Amino acid sequence: STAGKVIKCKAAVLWEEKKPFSIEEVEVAPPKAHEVRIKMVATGICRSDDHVVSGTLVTPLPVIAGHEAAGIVESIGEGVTTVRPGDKVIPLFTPQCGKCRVCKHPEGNFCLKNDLSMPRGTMQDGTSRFTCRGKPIHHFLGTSTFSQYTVVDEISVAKIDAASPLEKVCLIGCGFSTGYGSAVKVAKVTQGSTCAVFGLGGVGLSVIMGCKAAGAARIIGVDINKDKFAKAKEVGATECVNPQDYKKPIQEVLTEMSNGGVDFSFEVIGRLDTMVTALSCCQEAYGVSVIVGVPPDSQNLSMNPMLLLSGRTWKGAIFGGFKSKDSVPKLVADFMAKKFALDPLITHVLPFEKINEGFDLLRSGESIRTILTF
Amino acid sequence: STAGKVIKCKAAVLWEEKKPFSIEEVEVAPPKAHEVRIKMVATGICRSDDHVVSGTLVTPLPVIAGHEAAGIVESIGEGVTTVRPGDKVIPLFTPQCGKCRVCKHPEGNFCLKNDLSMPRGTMQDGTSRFTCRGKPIHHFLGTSTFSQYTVVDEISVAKIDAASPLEKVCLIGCGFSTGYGSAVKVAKVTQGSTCAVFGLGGVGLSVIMGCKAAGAARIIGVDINKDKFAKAKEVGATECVNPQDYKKPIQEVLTEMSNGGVDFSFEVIGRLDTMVTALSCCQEAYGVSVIVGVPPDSQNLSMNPMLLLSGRTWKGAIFGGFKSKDSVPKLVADFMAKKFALDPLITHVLPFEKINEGFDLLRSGESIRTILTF
Ligand SMILES: NC(=O)c1ccc[n+]([C@@H]2O[C@H](COP(=O)([O-])OP(=O)([O-])OC[C@H]3O[C@@H](n4cnc5c(N)[nH+]cnc54)[C@H](O)[C@@H]3O)[C@@H](O)[C@H]2O)c1
Ligand SMILES: NC(=O)c1ccc[n+]([C@@H]2O[C@H](COP(=O)([O-])OP(=O)([O-])OC[C@H]3O[C@@H](n4cnc5c(N)[nH+]cnc54)[C@H](O)[C@@H]3O)[C@@H](O)[C@H]2O)c1
Ligand SMILES: [Zn+2]
Ligand SMILES: [Zn+2]
Ligand SMILES: [Zn+2]
Ligand SMILES: [Zn+2]
Repeated sequence: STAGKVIKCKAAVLWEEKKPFSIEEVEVAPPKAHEVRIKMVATGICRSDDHVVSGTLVTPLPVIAGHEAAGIVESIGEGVTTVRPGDKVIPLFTPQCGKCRVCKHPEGNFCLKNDLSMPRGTMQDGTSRFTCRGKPIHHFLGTSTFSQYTVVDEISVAKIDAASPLEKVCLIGCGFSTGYGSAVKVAKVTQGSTCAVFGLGGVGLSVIMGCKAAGAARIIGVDINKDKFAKAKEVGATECVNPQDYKKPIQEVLTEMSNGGVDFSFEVIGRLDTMVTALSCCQEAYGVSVIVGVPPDSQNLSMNPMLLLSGRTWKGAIFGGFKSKDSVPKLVADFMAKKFALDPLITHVLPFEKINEGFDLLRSGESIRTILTF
Repeated sequence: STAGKVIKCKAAVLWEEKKPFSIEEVEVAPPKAHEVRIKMVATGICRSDDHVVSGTLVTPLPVIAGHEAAGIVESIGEGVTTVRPGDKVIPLFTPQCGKCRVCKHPEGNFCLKNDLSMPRGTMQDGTSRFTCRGKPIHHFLGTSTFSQYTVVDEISVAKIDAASPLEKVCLIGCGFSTGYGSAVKVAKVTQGSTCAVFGLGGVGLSVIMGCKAAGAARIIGVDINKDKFAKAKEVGATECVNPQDYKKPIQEVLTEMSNGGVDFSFEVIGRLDTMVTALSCCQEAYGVSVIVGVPPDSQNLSMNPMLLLSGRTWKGAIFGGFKSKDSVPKLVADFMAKKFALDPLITHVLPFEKINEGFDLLRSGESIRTILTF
């Protein structure tokens, strides 16, 4: 009943940094060629969405944020072949165009069509599908999931199992897949190894899940909020440490605990200092450190390259290294077959209209993932 | 006969930084338990030896430097089982104790017994075998090859083929193995790939050798000294570029040349700026950059961690990642079987007594490797 028509719906518009979202009516244009309009069902609150608010992650404003979500296709533009109206789908904040050198590479996943490296806040064609108060509103990472309806490019959507529970599998659109893949795919954690995970939010917990799935013998969680430790242990941490409890720097503590450094470390916070600490705490000759956290915009870290010369490997990744469109449906299928759990990540559920309360919960330290329902 | 006796011999002593070596008589104690005394036959001049002179690499002075060498065992201490008097040997500046966690790890080579991380300038037992003018003289990296005789720990020497030409295979003690391994073992260069090699000295040429052996399609040499380009092409470079020729930063040039970044880059100079440039010029999603150059003491680089978050891998290594005592004899065997060439690295051969002239050749840009003969 809405195909080819502008849809008026509610969205959470961010007009200004460091302000609450405004829940108000937007106009959502119909999809153009190779675009898909999605009726959103559930969306998670990821710290990266908060980074938009805080100016940690710079993207043009005003904006409809949201990137961790699931919904049902309302209509498809001309030439769309990979989804149909009524399909369950997860928007892909990292696209998979299938054609660029990265998409063709066996390891690569950071498709050249992404809007993360140099955000413009548009569709692939450089325009916006959103109007609010008569004004154009930017997209975010090609997804913009904080809206009852969004429009995405076909390369930024994956069809998923028709029987999928969308209020759970929305987490596969960012935080679960990111953390889990960072462990299993990017670091390639080995059986019997010792891992250190810095930051015990939704993504860090998913890292722990992956380290445990990979057979790590020890998984040391690191967080300044000791309230995060119980859940970390539930999902596989063998020990947790709070840097504030120690006189010495935590890289020294972790090196001591691991009898000379850990096999694999993960920065899952977004601080320059913890990126360097996480590198330092891995064993100097054969350790591997993976950066997952998003750093403050345009800031450089300082480090001694002797940390690498001895033999350490330092890498980072977006979305756990997963080729997004290939991997998301498989991850959903695996979830359905109980190969991993998502409930440990979900601490709060709210209606979409309570988005600002959801962000308050994240900022206070109380939540892991709040799932918003439309 | 000399076994069990102090040897008085000629050595090149470095009394203080930024001075010529002093060629004079030293006393070399006999080997203690698990030590080996070696009559030197040939030693190369590696830029790392010059770093000791320039204060780029801090190690206790006064010192007998030299670490890239080959000789013949004169005598063995009690308990030595791996070499005998008369054997051809290469001192190992990275030891292989076989017992530490690094030695037991499949990918580690930076044995915990090394004297590089926190240099003490002694034998494993904390003492020196060298005196000169009544004063104790420090060792360098457990090798000290700028002497007619040295004493090394058993874990810092490998037996090699009795038919080996020592005036060539001394380069397997540092520069060749480092560069070749950095390509084939540390980076794991792939067939058909594009590589960039920063620095076209003995080590960088050996990196090129390895990239070509691994089947790279393109190997771009980068040096500010265009006189290095002809030999780089001889050993496999497909193109060479001098950053001084361009208005733009060379990472931008290399990214353009490689249609979006190289597969593998190598820093083989020892500058903070070129370490960051080399990282930046590899493809952002799947590129790998290896630091080989030795940085100036205690200096930190500055970099934006988004370079890693997109998917790059950054690593470094000592001695090409090779487990030293296992690998050196095999590399010599491979050389004797014509699997690689060493002559392209050798531009000058001088008597040991001309050590200062050999260093002047390096510093002036005129040599690759000078081999000093005893
Ligand atoms: N690379 C990617 O594709 C990707 C995907 C998803 C999230 N992210 C980023 O990953 C990070 C974590 O996201 P999240 O799990 O949603 O966030 P979160 O829920 O805010 O978790 C971060 C955790 O870090 C803890 N923390 C804060 N400061 C420190 C400190 N100094 N030492 C130790 N712990 C500390 C904090 O208490 C919290 O539990 C954020 O920077 C995100 O932007 C990256
Ligand atoms: N990691 C290891 O185990 C290991 C082993 C051996 C050598 N090294 C280091 O590797 C480096 C190279 O050693 P080497 O080959 O004997 O030295 P080298 O022969 O002096 O070669 C260095 C090359 O770098 C070139 N160069 C200098 N500045 C620049 C610049 N800004 N941009 C581009 N090219 C430049 C220079 O012209 C020369 O051809 C040194 O720092 C050594 O200390 C490390
Ligand atoms: Zn692509
Ligand atoms: Zn996210
Ligand atoms: Zn060892
Ligand atoms: Zn060397």
